[PDB]
Formats: sequence, structure tokens, C-alpha cells
Amino acid sequence: ANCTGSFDAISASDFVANINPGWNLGNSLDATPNEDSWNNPTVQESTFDYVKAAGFKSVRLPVTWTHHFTSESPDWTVDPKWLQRVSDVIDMITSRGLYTIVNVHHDSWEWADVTKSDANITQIEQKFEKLWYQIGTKLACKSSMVAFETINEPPCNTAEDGAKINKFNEIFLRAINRAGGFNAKRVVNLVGGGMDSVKTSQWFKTPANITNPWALQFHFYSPYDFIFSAWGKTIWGSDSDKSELDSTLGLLRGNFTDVPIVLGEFDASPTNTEPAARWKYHDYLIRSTKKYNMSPIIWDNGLDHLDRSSGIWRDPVSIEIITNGNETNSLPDSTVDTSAPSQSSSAYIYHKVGTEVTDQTLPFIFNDNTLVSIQDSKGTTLKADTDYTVSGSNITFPASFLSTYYSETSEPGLLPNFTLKFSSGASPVVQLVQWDTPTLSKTSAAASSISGSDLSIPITWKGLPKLATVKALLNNGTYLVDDFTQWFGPFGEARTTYSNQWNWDDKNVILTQATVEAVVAAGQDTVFTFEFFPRVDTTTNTVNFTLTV
Ligand SMILES: *[C@@H]1O[C@H](CO)[C@@H](O[C@@H]2O[C@H](CO)[C@@H](O[C@@H]3O[C@H](CO[C@H]4O[C@H](CO[C@H]5O[C@H](CO)[C@@H](O)[C@H](O)[C@@H]5O)[C@@H](O)[C@H](O[C@H]5O[C@H](CO)[C@@H](O)[C@H](O)[C@@H]5O)[C@@H]4O)[C@@H](O)[C@H](O)[C@@H]3O)[C@H](O)[C@H]2NC(C)=O)[C@H](O)[C@H]1NC(C)=O
Ligand SMILES: *[C@@H]1O[C@H](CO)[C@@H](O[C@@H]2O[C@H](CO)[C@@H](O[C@@H]3O[C@H](CO)[C@@H](O)[C@H](O[C@H]4O[C@H](CO)[C@@H](O)[C@H](O)[C@@H]4O[C@H]4O[C@H](CO)[C@@H](O)[C@H](O)[C@@H]4O)[C@@H]3O)[C@H](O)[C@H]2NC(C)=O)[C@H](O)[C@H]1NC(C)=O
Ligand SMILES: *[C@@H]1O[C@H](CO)[C@@H](O[C@@H]2O[C@H](CO)[C@@H](O[C@@H]3O[C@H](CO)[C@@H](O)[C@H](O[C@H]4O[C@H](CO)[C@@H](O)[C@H](O)[C@@H]4O)[C@@H]3O)[C@H](O)[C@H]2NC(C)=O)[C@H](O)[C@H]1NC(C)=O
Ligand SMILES: OC[C@H]1O[C@@H](O[C@H]2[C@H](O)[C@@H](O)[C@H](O)O[C@@H]2CO[C@H]2OC[C@@H](O)[C@H](O)[C@H]2O)[C@H](O)[C@@H](O)[C@@H]1O
Ligand SMILES: *[C@@H]1O[C@H](CO)[C@@H](O)[C@H](O)[C@H]1NC(C)=O
Ligand SMILES: *[C@@H]1O[C@H](CO)[C@@H](O)[C@H](O)[C@H]1NC(C)=O
Ligand SMILES: *[C@@H]1O[C@H](CO)[C@@H](O)[C@H](O)[C@H]1NC(C)=O
Ligand SMILES: *[C@H]1O[C@H](CO)[C@@H](O)[C@H](O)[C@@H]1O
Repeated sequence: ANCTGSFDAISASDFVANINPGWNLGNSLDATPNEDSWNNPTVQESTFDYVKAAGFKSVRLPVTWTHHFTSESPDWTVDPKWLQRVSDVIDMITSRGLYTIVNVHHDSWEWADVTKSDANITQIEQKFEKLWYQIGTKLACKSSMVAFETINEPPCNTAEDGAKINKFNEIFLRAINRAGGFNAKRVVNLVGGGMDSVKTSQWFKTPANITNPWALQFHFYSPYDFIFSAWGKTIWGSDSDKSELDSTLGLLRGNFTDVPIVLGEFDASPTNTEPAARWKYHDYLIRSTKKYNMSPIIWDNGLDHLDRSSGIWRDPVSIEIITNGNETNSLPDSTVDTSAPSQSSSAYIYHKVGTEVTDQTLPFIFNDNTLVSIQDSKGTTLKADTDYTVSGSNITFPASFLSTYYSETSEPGLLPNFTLKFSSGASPVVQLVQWDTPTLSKTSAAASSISGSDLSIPITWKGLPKLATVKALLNNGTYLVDDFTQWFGPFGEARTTYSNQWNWDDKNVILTQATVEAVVAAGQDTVFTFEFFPRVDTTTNTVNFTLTV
């Protein structure tokens, strides 16, 4: 490829500086087999208007090439129509002033997996170089506002596998420069094993005689328990929570001191996380990435944050924290003690159906900001010191005010929410929820009979239509899975993990098929306790389902 225009070379130091913060076009060009094969529609350019409008400077563009080869060995030719769509998407992003990073995505485990026992590594190395040569040529003439990323979370388990990770970086660089254009001065992102901080710290080595301006990219989905909703962990924000996060990011930067560091994916998704812990986590992540000179990019698979169809951010409180990292935000407080028998969150006004309406006190972490005003989701501004009262970290709400939203007999569900405008930082939102214990359409079932697939139990949600976690106990008292949760406190013992074991939708609570075969295998009746928010205790806001055997 030959390029007719000019190219403003940018340094890796400057590139990462100007991309902060970023957002992912998730489950789009990375979907399999086609871009709308998963949860997302055909990509539309308006989406990038929203990303710009919400304050992001850059867009990371994951692309799965696995299903877009028109020839096999040797040529391994990629469809020109796909290369054209990828090229056009990059144009939509840059032409709205957003920086771009494009990659080879789920090819990482679909065919580029070197840890698999039968992996033809010579055929992998060829197919990778054939691929980046074709990507390189088509994008060879793109402005410096486009960067190339080697490969997404590449499987890696050994020091021996890590050298194969570094080789992926070399094959990639030799292909992109042989493709010509502006690529010899294009910014690139090299990767380590699994894009894990430690695997990269343990095994990553910089390619010898490298000439492209380059930065390092890693992903952060830690701590596993809170981020993935495992073992009943529904709280984050303790001093140990903070030290462990700061420790993970600090040992990476300590290994790679003068290297620009891109945090390519991160997400405490509003789908599964409790809001106050979620907002505390993103605040301390942005705070951490700034301390270690790292530019973050949030993962958004289309459902976690931006609704592309409306321009509405589902979690606008988060978005403001990442897009204005130079401000101190005051956040609602929440339980962070792993041994507490009750859990609270200042992101909610909870009221139980059939109880008297009482005053509600929500502790906030003001962080030297002052409260300016409060606004409900119906447009009325609340009257200070009559409709709500501040005392230090407490923000107290009169029963007479709250009765103007719910009663002892009013319907259960989500009520309006309060948006609290502070002197600086993001403006957190408190959600009023009228809640009762949900009821299920079934209370027991023969594991044998319900076998086949996942077990859907229709549920009457009452309040928050989210499932918090599930307890799993055999009849003789042994835990169904993961014995080690016995050290996880009143809300963690015998609890199971989101998606793997339990799930939910609009009309059901879901036990995955794998859970049932753990009950069938255990061979004794198992009590599953579905738990919901608020977790006022381990028993009130719960409902039992038993699998007989
Ligand atoms: C969903 O189902 C739940 C279980 O089916 C049900 O919870 C049960 O509720 C009843 C009624 O209140 C409780 O009965 C009360 O129990 C106490 C003594 O309880 C303590 O000891 C029992 C018995 O332990 C012995 O047997 C087990 C056999 O599995 C052996 O391991 C053990 O070594 C003993 O020999 C024990 O089950 C209890 O343990 C529960 O609570 C502890 C402490 O929090 C947890 O660590 C543990 O996970 C477990 O949940 C308990 O320590 C007695 O004094 C009272 O008079 C009364 O009889 C049951 O204890 C309780 N059972 C369980 C397994 O929780 C829920 O009510 C129901 N929920 C809904 C919404 O319907
Ligand atoms: C405070 O209270 C207010 C209520 O007054 C809350 O505001 C509502 O928030 C929700 C979530 O942000 C929002 O619902 C979306 O509104 C749009 C209608 O204008 C729709 O575009 C959208 O549907 C998509 O999103 C759903 C939930 O996110 C998906 O379940 C659904 O399938 C839709 O997704 C389709 O399209 C996407 C495109 O990417 C694709 O991935 C999917 O496959 C699918 O095809 C929602 O209905 C409400 O509109 C908001 N209401 C108002 C008045 O603005 C606010 O969130 C509260 N704050 C809290 C709780 O913190
Ligand atoms: C560059 O990165 C590498 C890789 O991340 C990093 O080396 C790692 O350092 C950490 C600590 O900095 C080591 O973790 C220790 O591991 C052993 C077990 O192997 C334990 O003895 C230690 O635990 C102590 O403290 C714990 C706190 O929870 C307690 O559990 C315990 O009681 C102990 O007192 C500790 O966790 C880790 O093993 C190494 N990894 C390797 C492969 O060497 C290195 O420090 C980084 N360098 C720089 C300059 O940043
Ligand atoms: O729900 C729509 C599709 O979701 C797919 O899961 C996506 C998630 O939405 C995304 O947030 C997450 O980061 O990636 C997965 C993609 O799944 C793949 O992840 C990497 C590999 O290790 C996994 O084996 C692989 O499955 C889901 O895969 C689809 O089934 C849904 O249509
Ligand atoms: C591995 O791939 C190479 C290159 O495509 C091919 O020539 C070779 O036959 C394959 N080897 C095995 C053992 O499958
Ligand atoms: C905050 O609220 C708690 C419980 O409502 C109370 O014990 C504490 O003294 C309050 N602090 C104030 C009002 O400054
Ligand atoms: C409970 O039953 C399981 C079934 O496999 C068995 O392995 C376990 O040892 C039993 N333990 C107790 C304490 O009854
Ligand atoms: C948070 O506050 C609630 C009251 O709203 C308590 O029930 C809980 O124990 C925690 O202190």
C-alpha cells in the first residue's frame, strides 16, 4: 500500500495521554460470526456521537476475524468486504475526533490458542502473520489517531507459553511494517499472557530492535469475587479491598516503569454489581490508574453502560467518574465488612411492604464537597432542611417526605430515584425501592425430571428484579460446590457464582444445567436459597427451592 497524504507522528507517551478515558464498542465487530450476531444491532455512527458527548476521548474497537476468511492455507485471505467495514468503522471514530485502537479479538482462543495440546503452532504463526499483513495494508494509510493492538487476552499458562506470547508481538510487528504505509511510525499496543498483570510482569519481554512507538496493554477484572458476583460477595470498599487493587496495579508499573500503560478493559457492570460498591470501585480504579500513569478504557458490551439505541447511559454516575478523573466525587456509603450480618447501601432508600414509613439516614463520604441540591426523577427539586436534612456524613430523609412516594400498602417495585447534586464530582443517584420477599412458581423438583437444560423457575419479583446470590447446601450439610466459601462470612458460606451456577431474566430465576448435574451427582436433596436486595439478613428477603434426587 502507498499513502498520498501526510502523517502527524505521535509518541506513545502522548498517544496514551490523549486517549484517557476510553470506551469499548463491545460485542460488535467482535461478535461471531457477524457483527450483529450477538446482542448488538448493526453499528451506527450515532453511537460515537454519544461516546464523544459523554466525555470519552477514544474508542477501542474489538474485531473477531475468525469467521471472515475466504481462503484457508496458505493465502488465509480476509474478505475485502469485512476489511472495508472495519476500515469504515475506524473512519467514523476518528472523524468524530476519537482516538482508536483496533485488534484481533476472539481469534485469541478460537484458533490462536497456543496452550491447547493439539495447537499447530507453525500454522498459527502463519495464519496470524497472514492476517496482520492484510489488516496492516488496508489500514496502512490511517492517521496516527489509529493504533494497532496485537491480540486479545491470549491464553497463556507457562513460562514456555509466555515466549510464544512474545513471539506473537514480533510476528505482528514484522507484518505491520512489511505492509508499509504509515505503520512504521504508527502507535501500537503489545500484550502479555492472558493480558494479566502478573503473567505480563512474569513473562513479557520487549521485542528486540523495535522501532514502532509502543505501549503496553493489560485488562483488569479483579477482585474476581465482586466483579464476577461469586461466593455471595456483594460489597466492595474496605481498606483491604483498596490495598489489594492498588497492589495489583503497582507491581505492574513497578516492572515497566517508563512504558505507557493502557488499561484496555474494565467493568463492574451495573447488570450484576450493587451500585454503591460499584461507584466506590470505579472511583478507586480511576484514582489508581492516575497514580500509576495508566489510561483506562471501560468495557461495555452494549448492555452494561451505553444504550446505543437511545444515547441513555444506564449508569451515568459511573460515566462521570471516569470522564472527570480530576474531580473528587462524594459517594454513597455501603457495608464493606466481610463478617457483618446485615448489608446497607446509601445508593438505596429501602422500605419493606407492610411496615410503617420511617425516617431514613444514608451515610455519604463527602470528601470535602458540599451538597448543593437534590432532584428526583419526576423533575421536582427537593426543599432543603424540610424535605431532607444534612448532618455531617449523614443525609436524613423525613418520613412525611418519603410517604409522598410509598406507603404501607403501595405496590412493590422501583419508585422514583433521587439525584444529588454536589459542589464537585459526579452526582450520585439514590434509588427508592418498595420491596417484599419474592415468590416462586415451584418450591421443589426432581433433578431427574428437570434435567436436560438450565432450570428456569418463574418468579414474582418484588422490588429490585435482580438476583443477589444463591446459597447451595446438600441435605447432609456439605456445600454443593466450593467448600472454601466457609471462610466467606454470613453472606458467603455455601454461596455460588453468577452465570456459572445461577442466573436470572425477567420472568424466572435460573439454575444452570451444570448446577443440576452437581445435584444429580451429589446424590442427596439440595436446598437452593435465592437471595435478593436488600440483604438485610441471611433469611428474610430469600426464597427456597429444593432439588430432589
Ligand atoms: C430455607 O431453608 C432453610 C433450611 O432448609 C431454613 O433454615 C432453617 O430454619 C430453621 C427454622 O428456624 C432452623 O431451625 C432452628 O435451628 C436451631 C439450630 O440451628 C443450628 O443448627 C442447625 C442444625 O445443625 C445440625 O445438623 C446439621 C445438618 O445439616 C449438621 O451439619 C450440624 O453439624 C448439626 O448437627 C444448622 O442447620 C443451622 O445452621 C444454619 O445456620 C448456620 C448459622 O448461621 C449457618 O452457618 C448454616 O449455613 C445454616 O444455615 C444452625 O446453626 C434451633 O435452635 C432452633 O430451634 C430451630 O430449630 C434451621 O437451623 C435452618 N436451617 C438451615 C440449614 O439454615 C430457612 O428458614 C428457609 N428460608 C425460607 C425463607 O423459607
Ligand atoms: C432513575 O430512574 C429512571 C426512571 O425514571 C431510570 O431511567 C431509566 O433507565 C433505563 C436504563 O437506563 C432506561 O431504559 C432504556 O430506555 C430506552 C427507551 O428510551 C431503551 O432504549 C432501552 O432498551 C434497551 O435497554 C434495556 C435495558 O438497558 C435492555 O434490556 C433492552 O433489551 C434494550 O436493549 C435493546 O437495544 C440494545 C442496543 O444496544 C441491544 O443491546 C439489545 O439487544 C436490545 O435490542 C431501555 O428501556 C429508561 O428509559 C430510563 N428512563 C428514563 C425516563 O430515562 C434510571 O436508570 C434510574 N437510575 C438508576 C436506577 O440508577
Ligand atoms: C514485578 O512483578 C512481579 C510479579 O507480579 C513481582 O513479584 C511478586 O511479588 C509479590 C509481592 O510483591 C510476591 O508475593 C509474595 O509471595 C509469597 C508466596 O509466593 C509470599 O511469601 C508473600 O506473602 C506475604 O505477604 C502476604 C500478604 O498477603 C501474606 O499472605 C503472607 O503472610 C506473606 O507474609 C507474597 O504474597 C510474589 O510471589 C512475586 N512473584 C514472583 C513470581 O516472584 C515483583 O515484586 C514486581 N517487581 C516490582 C519492582 O514491582
Ligand atoms: O449475551 C450476548 C452474547 O454474550 C456473549 O458473551 C460475551 C459477553 O457479552 C462479553 O461481555 C464478554 O466479555 O465476552 C463474552 C464472549 O464470550 C467469549 O469470551 C471469551 C471466551 O473465553 C469465551 O469462551 C467466549 O464465550 C456470549 O458468548 C454469547 O453467547 C451471547 O450471544
Ligand atoms: C501444521 O500447519 C502447517 C502449516 O499450515 C502444515 O503444513 C502442516 O501440515 C501442519 N502440521 C500438522 C502436524 O498438522
Ligand atoms: C448519623 O446517623 C447515625 C444513625 O442514624 C447516628 O448514630 C449518628 O450519630 C449520626 N451522626 C450525625 C447525625 O452527625
Ligand atoms: C455428605 O454427602 C456427600 C455426598 O457425596 C459426602 O461426600 C460427604 O462426605 C457427606 N458428608 C457429611 C458430613 O455427611
Ligand atoms: C445499614 O443500615 C441499615 C438500616 O437502614 C441496617 O439494617 C444495616 O445493618 C446497616 O447498618
